[PDB]
Amino acid sequence: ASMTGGQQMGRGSNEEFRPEMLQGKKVIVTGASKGIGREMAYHLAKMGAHVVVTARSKETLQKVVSHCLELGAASAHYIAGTMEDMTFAEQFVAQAGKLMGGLDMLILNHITNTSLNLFHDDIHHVRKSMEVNFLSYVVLTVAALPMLKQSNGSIVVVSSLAGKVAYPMVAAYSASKFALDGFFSSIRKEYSVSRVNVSITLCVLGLIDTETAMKAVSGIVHMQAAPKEECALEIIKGGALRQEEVYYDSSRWTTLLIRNPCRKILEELYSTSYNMDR
Amino acid sequence: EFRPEMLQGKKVIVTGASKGIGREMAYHLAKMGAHVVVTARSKETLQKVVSHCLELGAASAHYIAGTMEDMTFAEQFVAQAGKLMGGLDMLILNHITNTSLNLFHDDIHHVRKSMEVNFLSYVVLTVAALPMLKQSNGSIVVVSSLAGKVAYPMVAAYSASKFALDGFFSSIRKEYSVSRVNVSITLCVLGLIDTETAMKAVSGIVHMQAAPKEECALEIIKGGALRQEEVYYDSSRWTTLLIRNPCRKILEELYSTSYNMDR
Ligand SMILES: NC(=O)c1ccc[n+]([C@@H]2O[C@H](COP(=O)([O-])OP(=O)(O)OC[C@H]3O[C@@H](n4cnc5c(N)ncnc54)[C@H](OP(=O)(O)O)[C@@H]3O)[C@@H](O)[C@H]2O)c1
Ligand SMILES: NC(=O)c1ccc[n+]([C@@H]2O[C@H](COP(=O)([O-])OP(=O)(O)OC[C@H]3O[C@@H](n4cnc5c(N)ncnc54)[C@H](OP(=O)(O)O)[C@@H]3O)[C@@H](O)[C@H]2O)c1
Ligand SMILES: O=C(C[C@]1(c2ccccc2)[C@H]2C[C@H]3C[C@@H]1C[C@@H](C2)[C@@H]3O)N1CC(O)C1
Ligand SMILES: O=C(C[C@]1(c2ccccc2)[C@H]2C[C@H]3C[C@@H]1C[C@@H](C2)[C@@H]3O)N1CC(O)C1
Repeated sequence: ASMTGGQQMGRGSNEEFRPEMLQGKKVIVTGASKGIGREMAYHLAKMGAHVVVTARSKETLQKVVSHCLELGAASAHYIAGTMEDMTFAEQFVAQAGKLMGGLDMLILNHITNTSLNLFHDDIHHVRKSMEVNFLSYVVLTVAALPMLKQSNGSIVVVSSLAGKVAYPMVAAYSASKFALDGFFSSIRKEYSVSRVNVSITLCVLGLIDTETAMKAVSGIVHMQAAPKEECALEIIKGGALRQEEVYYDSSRWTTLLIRNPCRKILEELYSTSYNMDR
Repeated sequence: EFRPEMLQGKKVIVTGASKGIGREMAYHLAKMGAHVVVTARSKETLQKVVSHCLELGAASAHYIAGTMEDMTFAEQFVAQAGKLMGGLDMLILNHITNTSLNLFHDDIHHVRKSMEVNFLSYVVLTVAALPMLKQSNGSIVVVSSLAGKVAYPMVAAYSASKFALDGFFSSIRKEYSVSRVNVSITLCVLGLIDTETAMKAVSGIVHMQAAPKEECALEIIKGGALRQEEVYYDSSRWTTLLIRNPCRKILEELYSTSYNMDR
């Protein structure tokens, strides 16, 4: 280790992913006790990364940590708690960073439990979706930024197609995913002009075969689900490659139409217009 | 094709109507002969708006003062405003929390307040107004921004709240369509407008062509009266050319087929 030195990221490292890119990297994965979160932890362990996983369930998190170590994780730990608690969110990052001796990648993936329903008067679900799905991500980012700045790290935000286009029956959920795009895309512009070398990856996912999603859509929505294992790897790759956005869905139509080149053109036109050095 | 007669005798709520775009909407509405209920925190500024409204031609004009930080006030305001007019035809959601241009560092208080005032209060107001809007086959008009469609630095919290409006209101618009709820939803995407607040906030950060507030206010009302899904208003021809997202509309249409709505 003391007699070793160099870099994994040279020519082509912005285009071609290699699992060696995550070897020895210090990664946090939230909502990692099941679904996409757990699959990402598993891929990270296999690549030789140090991982800290979180979710509310201590028992489920223990099993993820055990399997991570079996897979070849440089180190694997968990810290259990609710992302409804902003104090837990803030303290969780401080512990996790101490546990690894820094932080290279922050993977923000948890959501509050959501079922498909027409919106009528559930303001409690609207507020909780905004607190858990959005506000806790901002709190985690603030807590992690000093460590990510020291490592020229990465923030990976797990979003949805419902965070880019309108879908009925997910109004609160969709509001919170759209809010993530607005917030993280704005700070990405700020980091660029402020020369903060921390990348931000927004992951736009279609239906994924997680137990929660398959149960929730049953008899309501009839869509093709994509495999969770492949989903989880594509999220990691986008993060490691420092891509601004990752798109992952079963439909070839989606991948063909989801990009918004006019938004990118407008942002470039507006990019000069302001005097931000004030 | 819009005609000012479309608003004659209509029962309209305008929030954040003590100044800027909101006050100019109250004026175009009063001119057209509508019944209006204006709101903001400042009692003294609201009184002046109510007086000038009556002079311009309003069927009736009232104000109810209070903060949209208070969800109880938001909910009760709509019921009181509805009682004053004996119903509701149009709900114009326009207020924002005071915001200045700044890089984001650790102001979680501003992030939460922007989400509460700019977004959550609009959802609370919509829930309170929906029974009356259903009776009249009314309209909801949501005032958003270009910063609610594309990324801008120095407005992270504000932008998050405007994006949230698009996500929420575009989703319920799909639900109303399939549920046969005849209440239209208009999302207004505005560029820089020559309001005193914006001209002060941008000073020395931007020298753009400030679109006139009077014309802005009318275009918002027209979009609402015409039941348009989205209204775009900016000084730049390039903005109007690039702001639309036809691919999002195509994707939404393709995904609609996956739903079992007979449940
Ligand atoms: N599955 C899909 O079809 C799909 C599609 C698009 C986007 N996504 C996005 O992908 C992400 C993962 O979704 P998923 O389907 O993998 O979900 P999942 O299997 O239901 O997992 C949710 C995770 O978050 C945790 N969680 C729940 N409530 C929490 C709370 N209050 N505080 C902290 N953690 C909490 C859960 O464990 P605990 O209950 O023990 O805390 C679990 O670890 C979400 O951001 C979702 O929007 C998924
Ligand atoms: N001006 C622009 O360039 C521009 C561009 C794009 C979008 N927009 C959107 O257009 C709308 C109007 O903007 P504007 O420039 O006309 O703003 P403005 O002149 O500053 O007016 C804001 C209004 O909201 C009220 N308000 C503020 N805080 C409130 C609170 N806590 N509770 C209740 N009401 C509150 C204010 O009155 P009190 O202070 O007396 O409460 C005032 O009537 C906003 O939704 C804004 O995002 C404006
Ligand atoms: O975001 C998701 C997945 C979910 C969904 C499922 C159908 C329709 C909208 C949302 C699943 C069901 C609810 C809402 C949301 C998040 C999870 C899983 C939650 O349990 N999609 C699929 C679409 O392509 C974007
Ligand atoms: O949303 C607005 C107007 C505002 C703004 C001003 C420059 C840049 C971003 C935001 C004005 C200054 C702040 C933030 C926000 C809302 C008001 C007026 C607030 O006082 N724009 C103009 C741009 O095209 C989209």
